[PDB]
Amino acid sequence: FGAISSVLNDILSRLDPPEAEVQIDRLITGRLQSLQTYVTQQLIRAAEI
Amino acid sequence: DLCFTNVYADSFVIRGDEVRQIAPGQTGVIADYNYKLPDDFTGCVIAWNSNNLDSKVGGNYNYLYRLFRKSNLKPFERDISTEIYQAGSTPCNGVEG
Amino acid sequence: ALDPLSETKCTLKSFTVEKGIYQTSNFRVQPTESIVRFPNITNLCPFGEVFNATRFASVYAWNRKRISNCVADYSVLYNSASFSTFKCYGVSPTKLNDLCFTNVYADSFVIRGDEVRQIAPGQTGVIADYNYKLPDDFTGCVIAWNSNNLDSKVGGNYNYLYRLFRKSNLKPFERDISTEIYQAGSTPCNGVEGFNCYFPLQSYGFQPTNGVGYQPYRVVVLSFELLHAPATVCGPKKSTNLVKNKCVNFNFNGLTGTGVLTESNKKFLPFQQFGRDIADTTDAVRDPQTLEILDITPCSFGGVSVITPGTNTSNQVAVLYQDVNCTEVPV
Amino acid sequence: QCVNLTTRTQLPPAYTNSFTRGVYYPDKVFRSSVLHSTQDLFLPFFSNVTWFHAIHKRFDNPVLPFNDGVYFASTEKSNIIRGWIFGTTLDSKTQSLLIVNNATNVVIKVCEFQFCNDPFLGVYYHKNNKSWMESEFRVYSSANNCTFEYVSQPFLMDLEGKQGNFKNLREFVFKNIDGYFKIYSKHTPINLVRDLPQGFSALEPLVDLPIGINITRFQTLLALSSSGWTAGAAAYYVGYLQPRTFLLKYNENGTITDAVDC
Repeated sequence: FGAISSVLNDILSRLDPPEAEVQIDRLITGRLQSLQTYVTQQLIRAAEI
Repeated sequence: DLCFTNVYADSFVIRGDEVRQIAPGQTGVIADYNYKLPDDFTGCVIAWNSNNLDSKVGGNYNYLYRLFRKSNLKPFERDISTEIYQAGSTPCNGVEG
Repeated sequence: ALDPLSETKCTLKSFTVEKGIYQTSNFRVQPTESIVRFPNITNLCPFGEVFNATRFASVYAWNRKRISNCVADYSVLYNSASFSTFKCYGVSPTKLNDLCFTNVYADSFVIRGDEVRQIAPGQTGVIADYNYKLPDDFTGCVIAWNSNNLDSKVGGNYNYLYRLFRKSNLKPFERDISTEIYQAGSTPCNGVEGFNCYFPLQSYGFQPTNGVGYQPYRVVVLSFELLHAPATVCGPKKSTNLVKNKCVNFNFNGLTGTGVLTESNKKFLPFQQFGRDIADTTDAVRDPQTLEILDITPCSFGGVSVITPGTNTSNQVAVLYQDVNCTEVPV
Repeated sequence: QCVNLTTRTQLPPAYTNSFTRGVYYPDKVFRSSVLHSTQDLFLPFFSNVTWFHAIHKRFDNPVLPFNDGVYFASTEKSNIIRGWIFGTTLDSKTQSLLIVNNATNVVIKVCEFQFCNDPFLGVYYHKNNKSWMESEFRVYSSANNCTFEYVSQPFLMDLEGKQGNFKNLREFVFKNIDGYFKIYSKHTPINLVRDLPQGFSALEPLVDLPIGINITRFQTLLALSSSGWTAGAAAYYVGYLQPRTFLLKYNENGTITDAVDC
């Protein structure tokens, strides 16, 4: 998602708590958006069923 | 234009070259051994040289700083302990070794 | 957190909860211990050939030797108090056993006892500007020990000698092998001997009967460099003992995580180290020391279903653990 | 000492179609029965490779550029290719690398040399004891500065053998990224006359080495008095790599069985 790496641990194991929260913010933004897209898809097909 | 519960004025004197480590989240011996600021900080930092005030040609050797520690210190923690630090794996007793 | 009924009350934000079933409190087996693994990586760097060598050369001919492609154990030299000094300049000395380099250079020589302070960077003096100079932001460490009982004779070993006359100050890591008879005066000079025309190499009085400051001291300089090339000697990859069949947290060759370890029979190719999933999660690790297939599984999890009647009726509640054979209930 | 052998038959170079060649393992992740897409440098299928050979009248050791890794295949008998040259400028202006797969050792180094115009090795032909002894080692003129050398266990390999069908299909591909040199290899017992075959096979990683230098051009080494000679029959092919995207099929046993060019 434009952050440094896809492992939470590697961001934690290499960067600083004054720094890493920007990367973590990017991670949770991207993953949260994907999850909300998923629940939209499933709920629409549920209406179809 | 703002109002506060109370204020803290924390005062000391340091070497000039280390002044950059005063920001929260910084590292280094000053930032990690004797003074540590938490990262939720809301205040100001202020520095000026006192070169004409205290700095004497003979040497102002009452200005000590803590150069060794077993561990890092908490934010707004102050250490005064003069127990001897051991660096090597050899344990030590008494005063010097 | 007093009972699951209070957990349901606290997550539905009410004090009465009507009759039904609710989904709360996903739990996990809570991993219990640490483990780190690294290969049987015993191929060490020759510290004994540069420290416990029988003879060093003099300060005008300082020995330079490069170490690469091995394992460096700085600790056995760091904890030894047998050395006169260890002045490291670019690195905090405890970080040496956790940070590492791409090259090693070692300069071993023997100097005078009182001349050990000119080895500091940027300084002046006979040695610091006439024999060997360090740069102003030098990266490395200077290690000294007295060897008065090793290579000093009562007759005076004059084969150890220093540079006293030199035309210009040296750049760092330069060697002046020339024995040209220096013209310290403005008069022209030739031959083997002349007026105000001194031989540049002047002798030490290394005898064991001299006092402190006038004894031979073996001094070595480490001039490693950082973060510019692929690392070639590192060394400190400490591993602890192997555990299995419990939820732990692990470090295998820099790969850190948490989970449970199981014997597997997957056929790894000999160069292959990892084995991943259809959607790319690491669950197959070859043990670095002895090559064996380890299935990695994250230890169990599952939501908690709470069955309650009406709180108006009763407060007696029941708990469903879903998708879990209740052989390990308590955590 | 190094002289220029000139007595040959003059011929133009040839092309061959690389049908499905030049695949390998780009990583160490194990999969079993998995279709996975990856994007990396490969040889695209059905391209043209340059075809060279040494016969009897042909003794061809040109200088060729090394960019993005190159693909080197050889159909050979009695192991005529022995060495490999690498460098930016190959003449002590930039540090340069050498491989020799010697009859005794394997000699591996990066140093600062001045290689000759035509470096080669010369093994004598049936010098009254029915054993081909190697005698000529004409590679460099000097060895000025060195940074890495390596020599392994000595071993034994033949210097004699005459077959009409080349038995050794040695595939190699060389890459250098960020100072790490990756050599992927394959040996195959082959029964073919003068062609490169049809088939699919990946290449295992053989050598990964962190040097950290720049390479522009290369050259190999061929085996053979100083005028007049007899070189064993061998053939080889040279190809280039491009950024592409592929699909990989892993079987139950964990091996690449097929790939698909995108």
